Amino acid sequence: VAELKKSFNRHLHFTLVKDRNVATTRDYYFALAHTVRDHLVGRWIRTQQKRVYYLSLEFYMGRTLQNTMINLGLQNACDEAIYQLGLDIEELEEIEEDAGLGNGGLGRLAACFLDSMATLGLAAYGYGIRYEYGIFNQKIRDGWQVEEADDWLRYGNPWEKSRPEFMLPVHFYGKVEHTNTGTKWIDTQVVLALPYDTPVPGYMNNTVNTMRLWSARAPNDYIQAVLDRNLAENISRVLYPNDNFFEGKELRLKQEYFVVAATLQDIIRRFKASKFVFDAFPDQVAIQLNDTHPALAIPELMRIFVDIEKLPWSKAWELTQKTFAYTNHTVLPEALERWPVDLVEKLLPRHLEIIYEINQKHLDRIVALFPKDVDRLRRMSLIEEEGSKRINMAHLCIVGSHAVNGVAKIHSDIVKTKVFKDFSELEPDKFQNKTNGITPRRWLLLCNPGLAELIAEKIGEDYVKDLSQLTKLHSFLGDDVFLRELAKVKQENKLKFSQFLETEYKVKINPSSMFDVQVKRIHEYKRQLLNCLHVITMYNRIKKDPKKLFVPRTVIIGGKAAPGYHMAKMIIKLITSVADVVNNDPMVGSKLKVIFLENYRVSLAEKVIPATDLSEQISTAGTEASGTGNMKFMLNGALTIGTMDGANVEMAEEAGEENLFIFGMRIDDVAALDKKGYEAKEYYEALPELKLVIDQIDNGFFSPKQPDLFKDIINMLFYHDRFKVFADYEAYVKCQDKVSQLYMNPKAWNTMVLKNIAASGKFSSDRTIKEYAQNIWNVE
Amino acid sequence: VAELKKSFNRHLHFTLVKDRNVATTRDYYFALAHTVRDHLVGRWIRTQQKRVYYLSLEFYMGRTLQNTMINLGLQNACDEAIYQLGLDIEELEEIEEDAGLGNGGLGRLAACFLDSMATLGLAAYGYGIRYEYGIFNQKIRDGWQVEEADDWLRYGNPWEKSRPEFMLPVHFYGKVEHTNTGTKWIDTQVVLALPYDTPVPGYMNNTVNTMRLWSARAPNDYIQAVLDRNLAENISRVLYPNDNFFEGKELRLKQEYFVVAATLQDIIRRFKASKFVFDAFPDQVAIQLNDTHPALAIPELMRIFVDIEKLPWSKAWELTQKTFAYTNHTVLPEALERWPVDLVEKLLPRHLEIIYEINQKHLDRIVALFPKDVDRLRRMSLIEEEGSKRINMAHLCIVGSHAVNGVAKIHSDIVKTKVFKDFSELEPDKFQNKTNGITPRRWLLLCNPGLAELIAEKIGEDYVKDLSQLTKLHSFLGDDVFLRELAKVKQENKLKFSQFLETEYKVKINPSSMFDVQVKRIHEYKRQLLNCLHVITMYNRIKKDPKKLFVPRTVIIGGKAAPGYHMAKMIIKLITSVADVVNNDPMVGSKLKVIFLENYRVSLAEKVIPATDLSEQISTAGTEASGTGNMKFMLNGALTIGTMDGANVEMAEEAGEENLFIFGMRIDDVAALDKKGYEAKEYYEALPELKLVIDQIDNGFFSPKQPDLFKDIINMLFYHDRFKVFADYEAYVKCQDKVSQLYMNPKAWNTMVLKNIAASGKFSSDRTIKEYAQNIWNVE
Ligand SMILES: *Cc1c(COP(=O)(O)O)cnc(C)c1O
Ligand SMILES: *Cc1c(COP(=O)(O)O)cnc(C)c1O
Repeated sequence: VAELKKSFNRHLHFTLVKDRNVATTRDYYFALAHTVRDHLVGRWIRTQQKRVYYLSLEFYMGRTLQNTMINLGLQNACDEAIYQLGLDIEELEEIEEDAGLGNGGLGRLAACFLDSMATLGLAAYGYGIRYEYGIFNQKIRDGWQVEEADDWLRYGNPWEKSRPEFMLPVHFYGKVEHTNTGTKWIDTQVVLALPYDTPVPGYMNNTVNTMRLWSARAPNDYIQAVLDRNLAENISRVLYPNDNFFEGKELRLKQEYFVVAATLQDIIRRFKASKFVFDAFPDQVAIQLNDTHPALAIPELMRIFVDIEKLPWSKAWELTQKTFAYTNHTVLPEALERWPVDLVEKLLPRHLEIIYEINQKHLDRIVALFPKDVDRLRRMSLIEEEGSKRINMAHLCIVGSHAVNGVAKIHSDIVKTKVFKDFSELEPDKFQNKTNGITPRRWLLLCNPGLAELIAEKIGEDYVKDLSQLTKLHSFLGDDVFLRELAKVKQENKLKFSQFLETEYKVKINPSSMFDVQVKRIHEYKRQLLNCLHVITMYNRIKKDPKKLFVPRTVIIGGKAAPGYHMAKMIIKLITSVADVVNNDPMVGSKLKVIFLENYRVSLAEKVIPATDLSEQISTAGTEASGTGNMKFMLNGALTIGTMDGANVEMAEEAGEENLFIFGMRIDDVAALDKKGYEAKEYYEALPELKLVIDQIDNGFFSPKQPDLFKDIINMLFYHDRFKVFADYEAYVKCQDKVSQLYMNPKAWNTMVLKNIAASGKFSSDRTIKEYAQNIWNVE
Repeated sequence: VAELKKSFNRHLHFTLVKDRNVATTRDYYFALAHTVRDHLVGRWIRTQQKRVYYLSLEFYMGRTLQNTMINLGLQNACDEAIYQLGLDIEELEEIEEDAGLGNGGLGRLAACFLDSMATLGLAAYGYGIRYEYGIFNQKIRDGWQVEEADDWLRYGNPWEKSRPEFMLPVHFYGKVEHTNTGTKWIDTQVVLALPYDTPVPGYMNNTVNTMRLWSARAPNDYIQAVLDRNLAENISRVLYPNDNFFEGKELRLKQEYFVVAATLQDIIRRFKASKFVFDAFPDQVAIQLNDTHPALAIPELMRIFVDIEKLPWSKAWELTQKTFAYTNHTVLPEALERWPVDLVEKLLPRHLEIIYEINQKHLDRIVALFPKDVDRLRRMSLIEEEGSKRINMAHLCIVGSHAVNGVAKIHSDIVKTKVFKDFSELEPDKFQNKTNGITPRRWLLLCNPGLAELIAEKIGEDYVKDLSQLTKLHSFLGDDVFLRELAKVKQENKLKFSQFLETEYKVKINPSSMFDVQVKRIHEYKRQLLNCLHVITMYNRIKKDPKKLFVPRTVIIGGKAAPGYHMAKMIIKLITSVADVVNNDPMVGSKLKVIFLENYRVSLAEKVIPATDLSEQISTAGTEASGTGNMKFMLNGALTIGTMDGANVEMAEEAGEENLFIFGMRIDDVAALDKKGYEAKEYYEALPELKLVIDQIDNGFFSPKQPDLFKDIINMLFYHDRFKVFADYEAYVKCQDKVSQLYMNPKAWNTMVLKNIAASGKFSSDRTIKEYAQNIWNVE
């Protein structure tokens, strides 16, 4: 403890240039971060000197100090030293800005994968773009959504480390010149790529992997010419905000090309400097593509093999196929990347030529087998020419990889059988399944220390490594003291989150109330509108007769929206209006409060997840591939309600469908409704409560100033409904009534909570990473 | 020594994240810089907790590590430790990038002033803009000038330190609102100002002052909106390249306003947090304005006193006058700032109103004394309305300060008597004289260690503090061994610089040759064209008859030009053409070489100054205010030739006019020639050598490809000559012949060198800072 205090004081003195009489809390935080980095740096150095290379455009890391101290096993001594110094740890932690470099589940899964590979001892690297601005910081002004820039690097970064040695040139634009010896790509602008190294420690395993982020620079080759160096740096400037939607901008194509080029050149440099010549490259380099975003890594690797290395074309394509593995995350038609040919030709002419060459070879190979198939010729191509010609990047990832994945069992089946039937039937073993997972360290040990300690008191500490040990908690279903203590830790977390909520939102929180939380990105397919309709329903139920007993229920809905997405903004406005009406009704009192959680992120989830009682995953069945939020909920002692979709099917299989509240129509029923013809007015006319709620929304009950504030939402619900909000309202209300009736009995509620806890060990990210290593990457 | 090795190794381990088997030389340099910063940080902290506040737009610092180790007195132990590690110190030093934040003499004088205030123990601060790009890096391509961006911060900065605590808001644009209580300036854009602290150690005195640089940021209040945050950061981006010329851009006005606003608010914050209420402000804050660049500090201080503090107008103006002191650096009519009223009104409406108010009060005060003077009413105003109305910022600095200065005795006399006669006769004691100086530490102890050690062996080490002890070297004029050893150290420095030159320029350097150097910014008034004409003259002299004896003379001319200044670029082209012709003549051999020094800066001057034999300061008399280059030359054992101008008059007074080679027409003779009517053709027709040189230039002798390459230079020399190049050629040639004849005798040359060395103690910056403190700032 004395050594850590001396190190902290020395870092305050020399590194910060400060004394105890002037240092702010930010300086103390920086000193603590520097001393924990000094604690990890020796093993980081030792680890730096087959390998996996994970290539994502997003890494939703969050906050580092607490996770690093948990993974290093230095919490007791550090907390004791901070106490003896005379400081609090909560404000020091709150000083740190989150690395909000991911939009949502994809980047969060990438970060969990990095933590799992570090914990399992694998030799892996992370690769991405060092965005100076994350998603954004969200604030509610006049009940609306306003976005402000997220400057997470203004005050410094005590974790990353620039590497001047490994700066690489990335070329843009130009022309193709044909010569006898190779193909020449010339007249190109050069953009520099500067790497920054962020450690990724493993839990108690002496392994510190690396997260390398590429920072754009300018070549040094007049004032306006100096002010135009920002255009080269305009890539790596700001993370794009779309969660699933695909824009099609010339920017973010430069970002994709920049990251894939820099990463491929860095790995090739690392391989050439090894003892290993390119016939062993697929045996030493496995490149995992998170989504269709790093799809240009296939033609770029082809360009390096065929032009810079002048390898034979056939061998180069063989090595590229043996090196790449593909993972699919979305199925939504508007969520699929299709870059127009003209934009790529302007930006990447050599890559467009390589894409045409790969397409021609693949089409000839397919037409050899199927002389009769003419429509298959158009279907299986890498180019779509219905209007303007566009490049199906998913097809390019398919043909260029030796594996293809889905994020869930249902999603894997859909992509293999429905989405990519033509590719799958020819290559049956290529298409596989890997169900997502969440790291126990960040989401149980860091997120919920009380529940983690309670579990460790029963089944030991071995569950951290392998989450499947949670099944040993089934032996404690008979005991009642354990259920009481479980409810007690839930109530303690609820009290802490209520302390947060009261100060932050100026609303009094009933502490015995059920915490009903729905945190996710605001999408139409995620159906926050159904939750809004339900809260208006139970508000009207309270208004009808206050004599009847009601369940004390706190409703929390928090998530960001795309800045250009109007309907999500309208849904946020409706949530804020309903919260304003319901919170300020004397008749309701402490029966129904609606809080719109603000600036939802990893750090905020580390506080709202361990206090949740009911989880809302009510997306339309067949529209969600897989979400990791419900896994965190199920891990942190929360009962889940929702549809049979995404990871909900796996959770219902693992714990039992009777231990979850499953409502709504299934995928087959959704398809049957689509075939029959969906009309929302018929559902509207046949329900009194739903009709009352919709009429109140339309009649300006929540918008006294503008009578037509929610006409957009009303028209979307009635005449252009796409995700069947009305067709699931009846089942949603019935299951919410069942939830309320079950909450009245602590015994049954705690029994189902224990059943969900003991059956969530499957959804660890260690399991997913082991499947990835032993079935795709072929490492260890 | 062992402690320093351990500290270096520990900094390599933790700070750099590197091991000895992979670390480059850059990492070793960073470790050394970090350990010397750790050596200074304790006294920096102790010093941080009346004061002088020096406000410059330029700080031409150069390289820090060597200067810091010299001022800290830690050279022997550091060199021994670096040797025992197994490294060289020269490449580690060459790793560091110069802080080229100054265009020329002004920023260099500012840096010397900071070093002198630190050395003298004063409580002073530096204030300026943290430019990400300096002047530029200069390279010669095809004999022409090309500019590349100077990215001195790409790989880090082991000296500065950001201060998040002292971020301040700077407001731009807006409108003026008139109310009963004060004046309101509203509808303004906010630009953040983030300070960075760079230490300024004093020589062996336990005083480490601060250099605070303001970095522009953006307020956090959509992709394009994120890409437009660079416009706010476009100030503090790049240093403007003009040396004396005034552009008149909307940018660099935002820079001036930004720096003055941030500095004034910071100092006011520091004063309010002290034990001292505003009646004591002039007794505790002295703000020195380097040039007319921070002229807006007067109306901004008035705005803070009258609006933010609501002090009475009369008291506020009193305090502002008692706080400010002005220093003049230039006299050239095109070098004087005159901001148009419309641009300031668009940018600073409240400041324009304050400027009008000050102007009205001053004009009323003057017209009270002089009812008859009508032309004086127009002359003494702060506004000139010949065409578009412009603000004479020099007048504003005059009226708003309690002192006014010139950089030389002649310059002070000119500004008091000729430039500002009306202001000076009313306020006789306000106008003063302070002659510039150079710090001995950087320019003798760091620049020329051999000469410094030789001097210390004779008159002790006390000369470092007070340079006036150099007069004790007059007792060694009789001895011949001392003169021989002086020539020996000159030859050693010459050998080192020849080792540099041979590798850098692919030219063989005669080591017994005289080093003829002219390093300064390429200006017409600095007359590098006269030197080019002289070198062509002696080349033709060699060509005429190689039998005649010639002096081995190496001619070096190096300096940067303004990117928009065409004539300087043409002069550089002419120098390169003449160098190409002369260097590649077999007849000349080792008699005449011309090297155009590349990328001239502080670090390069630390190598070329201590090897110089003859100094070229041949600016037209009356056009140069004062230069500090000739002071460095005279300090480092070099004989000076030139005109009676700038500091040359003071040097001739201090050492003796017979100990300098003074030629050309004086200021009175220049004025007489101007009155008579200057015609260059008459001088052209009456000289055979000059006519031959000019004909060769015009006849394409140096430009075989383009016969008319130098027609611009020829027309400027003949029909639009402004600085009388031809009228001084005769005297220049005669004095160069005298120099060559004197160089043949080592005894006379060494006698004059010793005389110049012993009479340069006046030009220390300690003398200038003492005069500033005891006559203007009233500190200590
Ligand atoms: C778990 C996680 C998510 C995942 O959201 P889903 O909609 O379930 O995919 C999003 N944000 C944060 C901060 C998370 O921790
Ligand atoms: C001394 C110094 C100057 C001063 O130049 P002058 O023309 O004499 O004013 C310029 N550059 C550097 C690097 C210097 O050290």
